[PDB]
Amino acid sequence: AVFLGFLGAAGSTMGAASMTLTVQARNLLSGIVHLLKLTVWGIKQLQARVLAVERYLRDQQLLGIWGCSGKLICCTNVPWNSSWSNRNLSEIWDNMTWLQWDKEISNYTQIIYGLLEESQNQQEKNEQDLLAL
Amino acid sequence: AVFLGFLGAAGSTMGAASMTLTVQARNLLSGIVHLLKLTVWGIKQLQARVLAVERYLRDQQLLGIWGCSGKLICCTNVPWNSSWSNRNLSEIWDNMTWLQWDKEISNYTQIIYGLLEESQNQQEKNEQDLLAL
Amino acid sequence: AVFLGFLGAAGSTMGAASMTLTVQARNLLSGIVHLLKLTVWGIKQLQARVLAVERYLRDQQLLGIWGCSGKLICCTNVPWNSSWSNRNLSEIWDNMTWLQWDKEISNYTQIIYGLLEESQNQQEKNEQDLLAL
Amino acid sequence: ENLWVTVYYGVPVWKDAETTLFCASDAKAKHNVWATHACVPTDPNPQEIHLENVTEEFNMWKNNMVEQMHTDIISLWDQSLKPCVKLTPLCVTLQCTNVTNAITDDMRGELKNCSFNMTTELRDKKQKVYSLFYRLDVVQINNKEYRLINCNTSAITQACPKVSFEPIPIHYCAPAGFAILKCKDKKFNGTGPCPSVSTVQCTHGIKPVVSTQLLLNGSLAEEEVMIRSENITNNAKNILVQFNTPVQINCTRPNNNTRKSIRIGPGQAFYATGDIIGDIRQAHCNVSKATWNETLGKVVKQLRKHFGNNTIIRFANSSGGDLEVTTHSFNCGGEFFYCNTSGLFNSTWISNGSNDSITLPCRIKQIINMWQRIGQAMYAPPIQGVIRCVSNITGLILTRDGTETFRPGGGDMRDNWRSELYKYKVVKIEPLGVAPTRCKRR
Amino acid sequence: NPQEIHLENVTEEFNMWKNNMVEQMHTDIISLWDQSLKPCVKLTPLCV
Amino acid sequence: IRSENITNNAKNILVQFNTPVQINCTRPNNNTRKSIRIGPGQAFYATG
Amino acid sequence: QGQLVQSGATTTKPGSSVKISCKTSGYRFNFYHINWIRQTAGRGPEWMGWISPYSGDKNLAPAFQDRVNMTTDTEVPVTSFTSTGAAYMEIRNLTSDDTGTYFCAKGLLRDGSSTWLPYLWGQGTLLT
Ligand SMILES: *[C@@H]1O[C@H](CO)[C@@H](O[C@@H]2O[C@H](CO)[C@@H](O[C@@H]3O[C@H](CO[C@H]4O[C@H](CO[C@H]5O[C@H](CO)[C@@H](O)[C@H](O)[C@@H]5O[C@H]5O[C@H](CO)[C@@H](O)[C@H](O)[C@@H]5O)[C@@H](O)[C@H](O[C@H]5O[C@H](CO)[C@@H](O)[C@H](O)[C@@H]5O)[C@@H]4O)[C@@H](O)[C@H](O[C@H]4O[C@H](CO)[C@@H](O)[C@H](O)[C@@H]4O[C@H]4O[C@H](CO)[C@@H](O)[C@H](O)[C@@H]4O[C@H]4O[C@H](CO)[C@@H](O)[C@H](O)[C@@H]4O)[C@@H]3O)[C@H](O)[C@H]2NC(C)=O)[C@H](O)[C@H]1NC(C)=O
Ligand SMILES: *[C@@H]1O[C@H](CO)[C@@H](O[C@@H]2O[C@H](CO)[C@@H](O[C@@H]3O[C@H](CO[C@H]4O[C@H](CO)[C@@H](O)[C@H](O[C@H]5O[C@H](CO)[C@@H](O)[C@H](O)[C@@H]5O)[C@@H]4O)[C@@H](O)[C@H](O[C@H]4O[C@H](CO)[C@@H](O)[C@H](O)[C@@H]4O)[C@@H]3O)[C@H](O)[C@H]2NC(C)=O)[C@H](O)[C@H]1NC(C)=O
Ligand SMILES: COc1cnc(-c2csc(C(=O)NCCO)n2)c2[nH]cc(C(=O)C(=O)N3CCC([C@@H](C#N)c4ccccc4)CC3)c12
Ligand SMILES: *[C@@H]1O[C@H](CO)[C@@H](O[C@@H]2O[C@H](CO)[C@@H](O[C@@H]3O[C@H](CO)[C@@H](O)[C@H](O)[C@@H]3O)[C@H](O)[C@H]2NC(C)=O)[C@H](O)[C@H]1NC(C)=O
Ligand SMILES: *[C@@H]1O[C@H](CO)[C@@H](O[C@@H]2O[C@H](CO)[C@@H](O[C@@H]3O[C@H](CO)[C@@H](O)[C@H](O)[C@@H]3O)[C@H](O)[C@H]2NC(C)=O)[C@H](O)[C@H]1NC(C)=O
Ligand SMILES: *[C@@H]1O[C@H](CO)[C@@H](O[C@@H]2O[C@H](CO)[C@@H](O)[C@H](O)[C@H]2NC(C)=O)[C@H](O)[C@H]1NC(C)=O
Ligand SMILES: *[C@@H]1O[C@H](CO)[C@@H](O[C@@H]2O[C@H](CO)[C@@H](O)[C@H](O)[C@H]2NC(C)=O)[C@H](O)[C@H]1NC(C)=O
Ligand SMILES: *[C@@H]1O[C@H](CO)[C@@H](O[C@@H]2O[C@H](CO)[C@@H](O)[C@H](O)[C@H]2NC(C)=O)[C@H](O)[C@H]1NC(C)=O
Ligand SMILES: *[C@@H]1O[C@H](CO)[C@@H](O[C@@H]2O[C@H](CO)[C@@H](O)[C@H](O)[C@H]2NC(C)=O)[C@H](O)[C@H]1NC(C)=O
Ligand SMILES: *[C@@H]1O[C@H](CO)[C@@H](O)[C@H](O)[C@H]1NC(C)=O
Ligand SMILES: *[C@@H]1O[C@H](CO)[C@@H](O)[C@H](O)[C@H]1NC(C)=O
Ligand SMILES: *[C@@H]1O[C@H](CO)[C@@H](O)[C@H](O)[C@H]1NC(C)=O
Ligand SMILES: *[C@@H]1O[C@H](CO)[C@@H](O)[C@H](O)[C@H]1NC(C)=O
Ligand SMILES: *[C@@H]1O[C@H](CO)[C@@H](O)[C@H](O)[C@H]1NC(C)=O
Ligand SMILES: *[C@@H]1O[C@H](CO)[C@@H](O)[C@H](O)[C@H]1NC(C)=O
Ligand SMILES: *[C@@H]1O[C@H](CO)[C@@H](O)[C@H](O)[C@H]1NC(C)=O
Ligand SMILES: *[C@@H]1O[C@H](CO)[C@@H](O)[C@H](O)[C@H]1NC(C)=O
Ligand SMILES: *[C@@H]1O[C@H](CO)[C@@H](O)[C@H](O)[C@H]1NC(C)=O
Ligand SMILES: *[C@@H]1O[C@H](CO)[C@@H](O)[C@H](O)[C@H]1NC(C)=O
Ligand SMILES: *[C@@H]1O[C@H](CO)[C@@H](O)[C@H](O)[C@H]1NC(C)=O
Ligand SMILES: *[C@@H]1O[C@H](CO)[C@@H](O)[C@H](O)[C@H]1NC(C)=O
Ligand SMILES: *[C@@H]1O[C@H](CO)[C@@H](O)[C@H](O)[C@H]1NC(C)=O
Ligand SMILES: *[C@@H]1O[C@H](CO)[C@@H](O)[C@H](O)[C@H]1NC(C)=O
Ligand SMILES: *[C@@H]1O[C@H](CO)[C@@H](O)[C@H](O)[C@H]1NC(C)=O
Repeated sequence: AVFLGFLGAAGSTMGAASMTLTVQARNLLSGIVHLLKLTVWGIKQLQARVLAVERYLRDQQLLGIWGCSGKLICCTNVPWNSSWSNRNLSEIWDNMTWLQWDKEISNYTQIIYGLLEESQNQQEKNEQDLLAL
Repeated sequence: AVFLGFLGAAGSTMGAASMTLTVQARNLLSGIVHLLKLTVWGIKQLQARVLAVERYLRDQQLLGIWGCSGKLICCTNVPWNSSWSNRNLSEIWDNMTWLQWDKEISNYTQIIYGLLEESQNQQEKNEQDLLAL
Repeated sequence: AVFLGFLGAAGSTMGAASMTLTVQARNLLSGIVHLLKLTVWGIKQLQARVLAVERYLRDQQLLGIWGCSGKLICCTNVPWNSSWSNRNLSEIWDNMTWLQWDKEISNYTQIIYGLLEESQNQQEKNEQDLLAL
Repeated sequence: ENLWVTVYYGVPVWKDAETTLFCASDAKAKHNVWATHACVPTDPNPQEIHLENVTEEFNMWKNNMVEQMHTDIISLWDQSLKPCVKLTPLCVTLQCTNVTNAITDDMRGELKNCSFNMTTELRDKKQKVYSLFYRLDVVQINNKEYRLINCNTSAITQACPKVSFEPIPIHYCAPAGFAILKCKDKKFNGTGPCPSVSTVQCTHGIKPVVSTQLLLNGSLAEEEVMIRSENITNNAKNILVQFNTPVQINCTRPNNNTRKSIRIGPGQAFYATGDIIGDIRQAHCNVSKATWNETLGKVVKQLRKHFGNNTIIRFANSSGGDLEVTTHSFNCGGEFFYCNTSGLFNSTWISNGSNDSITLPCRIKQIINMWQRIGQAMYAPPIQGVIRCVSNITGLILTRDGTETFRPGGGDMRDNWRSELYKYKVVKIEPLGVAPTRCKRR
Repeated sequence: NPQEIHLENVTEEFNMWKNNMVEQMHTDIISLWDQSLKPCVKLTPLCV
Repeated sequence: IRSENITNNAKNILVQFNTPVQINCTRPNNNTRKSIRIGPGQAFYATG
Repeated sequence: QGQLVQSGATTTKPGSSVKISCKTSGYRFNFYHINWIRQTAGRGPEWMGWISPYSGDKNLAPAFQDRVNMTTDTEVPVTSFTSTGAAYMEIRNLTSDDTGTYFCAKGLLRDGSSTWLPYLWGQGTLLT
């Protein structure tokens, strides 16, 4: 088929990049990063090791508090406030790239992260009350 | 609304604290904890970094072997042996705090952790046999 | 009952070992591995700590990109190409051990890891299209 | 028929691996050179899981644990000798005389009474001080002028006298996700498929005792007395025998020595040997002649299995080398003994006492060199009082010459650790397993 | 923004004479002085 | 040719060839190293 | 794989008691039972009994209840999954009506319902 490679679809449309997410997901913790000798290269490599797991788990932490654990494409119950981006679907997924999309959605990325957070807290509270009978 | 803050409902009832679990969940790995210089403050901070991820994953490990991965309120199939606590529901969730509850359930916390563990091993074995047709 | 212990069923049949997976799952991150003093034993122990979490997460990373997050026995949609092993079920689960099974499936372990990877990427894309109505 | 891949997390399958092993110890609290105070406290329940039906391959001669322990102990010594006194001012001309003559002819020069000029706390004022030095720590100039043995080859650093040389049991543990596999076979060779196999979180208590020829305070076999070499038919591979019964040895330095501190600078103090209280006697070791002959016969019986029921094997003393390897060198209460062993290995055995004991004359060194590098030597400060240690000989380090003859030796520090880590093996856990079954998702 | 969250209804036990923070700060400051005086001049020639 | 402000004369011009212009350097003097013991374990390598 | 070489085909006369050996290779001798089968000419083939090279447990037909001794000695580790073994067979009140070819066959699976089933056989031995 195609298989562009790691970040190979960085310039492709959002919909086309949304079909090769495993390509980036698997390289978020591996690479080349057995004794711990504290030389100038050893201290350098140890930090490179702790830094990878740290950043990897911070993304999985947010993915957990949203109810999206172990997911690449999860859907939510947070509606799209058009003040975030009034662009239409066809001019988003068949037009923009993820890089320029993140550039314009950047202001509201912290707002959306809160709506996904409490929506998961209330949804799990709803599921518990439904299983109380 | 309310929003008491991190541990803000530590003195509230168990039911009231059971509505602000995301407030504590998100601060279990972040904070303020870019080169690795091994000075007295650098070694101190590196340990602070590894210690956070270590303790964070040990809780997620137990949460995984119970079938509660990425959950804040999951329900189980382990019935409540009244020898653990004969208190009633209304005098638990509308009365006690999580601190004093953990103080009296402390003896059986290792007993319950085993019942949730093998209940998940047997449940996944049941689901495999049900999908064998 | 039985309870052979950690790796206690290493020489048992695959089906018998497939009933005590929690026994190995819980010891993949604990053990005995509070200040960080960088002595010969301190540097040695710190590496032992980072090495455990690193290897633990690499297994959970693959378990995530396969849609098996927080699972001990998950079923997939990747059929068994008989060129991997033409052995029958009864002569696999009531005969072989996991050690000698991994010895003969070793060549195709990277092939299977790719089929489980893109099967999960396409399945989550299918679930999104089904919830688009 | 309809078979899909099914993923299993936590499958009992492992692969050989090399990893960093941290140290574990038991509660005893001064501070030993082995820094056992910094090790994680060992579990009072040393959990051992037996792996039924498992049969693992071992190879003590490729084991990585011995190569790791070899570097750890050397690093522990390097770590402990860093902050201690540099005795470079001691490399000065020494005016030496024998201390208290008239005993047994050429045994009075074995320890000297040496006086020398030394730096004080004031950089512009000298002091004339004296110290007692053993003969193996000095050499002549060619007059009665001497110098320390190390002054032309190595710099010297005296051990901080608050540190203890007494070995403390060290437990080696593998990190999470790894495992230690022990070979429970009571007649195990060292290599090959060990049938009985068990897994442990940590190894047993291993005392880091560095000795030559005779292996001290070690572990014992449960049956017979094993003999381990990688190529026994090769005469250049050291034979490591391991007793099942402990043949006891009593070593002592009866000279009651006094430690005199000498200020060689601001904050710097050299610990000299004041004088000897009472008799100037000979340091030595005893070993029961009966038990040593019986245990030496068991080694002969097991050596027969590799050379024939009819052949004749003989024991001779060391054939040369450095002083550390030609003698039973070890550490007893602080001082480093160097014991002649011609009385232990002087026997010819055919194809097919009882009261007294055999004694071993030991000489004593204070300036001992590092085994690996050259240019690095340690000064063992003088131990006060009378020294006497009681320990077990639990193994040997022999050497064949190519009817048969066996002599001791072994200056390699990792041959010591092989005698204790031969049972253990490091493997990594791989808990992800895929296998076919008629189970399909959704 | 030195965030401080007030723990309403909570009542905690304190013991400044068993506090570990003071034992840790005691060693940190001493280590900071040791770290800073390592690479500086040894005045052993002044002892004259 | 790379500089951050080429119009500025105080910013070094970094030119990068496409063809390598070879250079052959040599010290033809056949020197001998003589070791000198300046202390225990210390040796200064002089020019013989 | 798996091989089971049997003893020699020598003959004796009634009243005696002969020993039949069965040497195994290419598989873990402890993991499977060892069956003894008899193919007489004046009868249909008869199952004599099996034994556990691991647990020592034996089970023979009531027709051979107090007349046969089944023994095996411990295996020898060759590799991690390979060992060599040996199984023995004896008869008590022996006559000449027990004449025929004798086989040794190992078990089928290590678990399930057909655990001890004679799966891999030897070349047989002729008797009196
Ligand atoms: C490893 O293995 C090593 C080798 O085996 C081992 O080394 C051993 O070390 C120990 C300790 O370090 C050594 O023990 C010493 O032994 C000395 C010798 O003792 C023997 O000899 C004397 C004297 O023999 C003469 O007299 C008797 C009669 O009394 C005759 O029968 C003899 O033939 C001989 O007399 C003739 O021969 C002479 C010449 O040959 C002639 O000149 C003479 O005129 C005669 O013709 C014996 O008495 C001893 O017997 C005692 O011991 C036997 C067992 O052997 C027991 O049955 C019984 O207890 C006896 O009493 C023995 O046979 C000891 O002298 C020495 O002890 C003295 O010295 C130490 C330190 O110097 C003192 O602290 C201690 O107090 C002793 O001093 C007393 O004696 C002297 C000498 O007279 C007095 O001057 C002094 O004032 C004091 O007197 C007081 O005590 C007396 C008794 O103690 C008492 O009689 C007095 O009235 C007074 O109260 C020490 O014990 C041993 O020799 C080493 N081994 C060898 C082979 O050398 C090592 O330990 C092992 N272990 C390790 C390394 O861990
Ligand atoms: C190590 O490796 C060895 C060798 O492979 C394993 O031993 C084998 O284990 C399997 C499973 O546990 C056994 O399979 C079972 O076989 C029994 C047949 O034995 C029964 O019959 C005997 C004679 O009639 C009888 O004496 C037994 O009863 C008791 O007495 C013995 C005395 O020693 C005692 O040891 C027994 O434990 C009994 O207490 C015995 O009952 C058969 O009944 C089994 O079938 C049942 O179970 C299966 C599911 O397991 C099910 O599918 C069936 O329908 C039925 O319900 C089962 O087939 C095998 O016999 C063992 N021996 C071999 C292969 O030589 C050992 O388990 C391994 N251990 C580890 C830790 O890895
Ligand atoms: C003793 O050996 C040394 C001497 N001096 C220095 C030294 C000075 S300074 C300095 C430094 O600051 N280093 C930092 C950068 O280099 N390091 C050493 N450092 C590491 C050393 C060793 O581990 C070592 O060689 N061993 C181990 C001990 C042995 C022994 C016992 N017990 C024994 C001795 C004789 C007979 C029987 C038993 C045997 C050999 C070592
Ligand atoms: C090693 O040699 C030194 C000499 O460099 C010895 O030191 C000297 O020992 C003598 C004898 O004990 C001392 O003389 C004595 O002085 C006292 C006090 O005035 C007096 O009462 C005695 O009668 C005797 O004259 C001398 O002072 C001393 N000098 C020094 C500088 O210490 C030392 O004893 C020898 N050590 C051994 C173990 O032999
Ligand atoms: C082999 O092991 C034995 C026992 O584990 C060691 O014996 C120990 O030796 C040390 C020093 O030789 C003893 O310490 C001494 O104790 C006495 C009495 O309190 C004290 O006077 C000394 O100053 C010193 O502190 C220790 O007690 C002793 N232990 C036992 C149980 O006897 C032996 O040294 C070991 N040998 C080697 C070569 O490692
Ligand atoms: C070694 O010599 C020292 C003295 O040099 C002895 O120490 C004396 O011990 C006695 C015990 O009976 C005390 O009363 C003295 O006060 C001690 N003197 C000093 C100066 O410390 C020691 O006992 C001797 N050891 C042996 C084994 O003889
Ligand atoms: C080495 O020394 C030990 C102790 O000093 C000796 O063991 C003693 O033997 C006697 C024999 O009568 C016993 O009464 C003691 O109880 C033993 N002591 C201990 C602590 O066990 C041993 O015999 C000596 N061995 C040699 C070869 O000299
Ligand atoms: C010398 O060897 C003996 C025998 O191996 C040791 O004595 C044993 O010590 C253990 C300690 O756990 C006891 O459980 C045994 O009962 C003892 N057995 C006997 C026969 O005494 C002794 O500890 C060893 N000594 C040294 C210094 O290594
Ligand atoms: C530099 O000088 C050294 C001697 O100072 C030369 O080394 C000699 O090389 C020849 C090779 O033909 C050997 O036969 C001699 O044994 C060497 N002598 C020594 C003392 O090493 C070396 O060849 C000279 N190098 C050049 C380039 O002339
Ligand atoms: C959009 O967000 C603003 C504030 O961010 C809020 O006031 C408004 O009600 C929201 N509208 C919709 C339609 O969600
Ligand atoms: C984000 O905020 C900055 C603040 O100056 C503003 O200039 C920019 O237009 C904002 N972008 C969006 C998409 O709201
Ligand atoms: C409660 O637990 C005890 C042991 O902890 C057990 O014996 C008892 O059967 C249990 N009862 C119930 C009702 O679960
Ligand atoms: C099995 O795999 C091979 C390549 O690995 C492929 O060519 C073949 O089509 C596959 N067959 C089945 C039945 O999956
Ligand atoms: C059990 O597995 C081994 C592994 O090589 C194989 O040789 C044997 O044939 C298997 N048993 C059966 C009954 O297929
Ligand atoms: C795996 O590949 C090696 C490569 O030489 C081959 O020898 C072996 O037979 C293969 N095994 C399987 C099960 O395909
Ligand atoms: C020491 O004594 C020996 C033996 O009597 C003698 O040969 C030597 O010359 C003496 N040395 C001194 C410095 O007195
Ligand atoms: C100390 O130095 C003096 C010179 O002042 C010299 O005469 C004497 O021999 C020296 N002493 C020693 C022991 O070297
Ligand atoms: C060690 O013992 C094993 C056990 O089978 C044997 O195969 C091997 O040849 C032996 N090696 C030596 C050097 O004795
Ligand atoms: C052992 O040594 C002999 C000769 O010393 C040699 O012929 C033989 O090949 C060696 N064995 C091994 C396994 O290296
Ligand atoms: C070995 O014994 C002989 C025989 O006296 C002796 O000459 C030689 O010095 C001894 N060697 C050692 C190292 O003790
Ligand atoms: C060891 O002792 C023997 C006699 O006991 C002696 O011949 C030999 O020279 C001694 N060795 C040394 C190195 O002194
Ligand atoms: C470097 O090249 C870029 C290419 O457009 C140009 O915009 C820039 O002005 C140049 N800078 C210099 C210092 O030449
Ligand atoms: C470059 O330098 C000139 C004068 O040297 C100055 O006028 C100009 O602003 C500088 N350009 C930049 C981008 O700083
Ligand atoms: C089978 O033969 C062995 C051989 O010693 C004997 O010990 C055993 O008792 C015999 N079995 C029976 C049931 O007699």
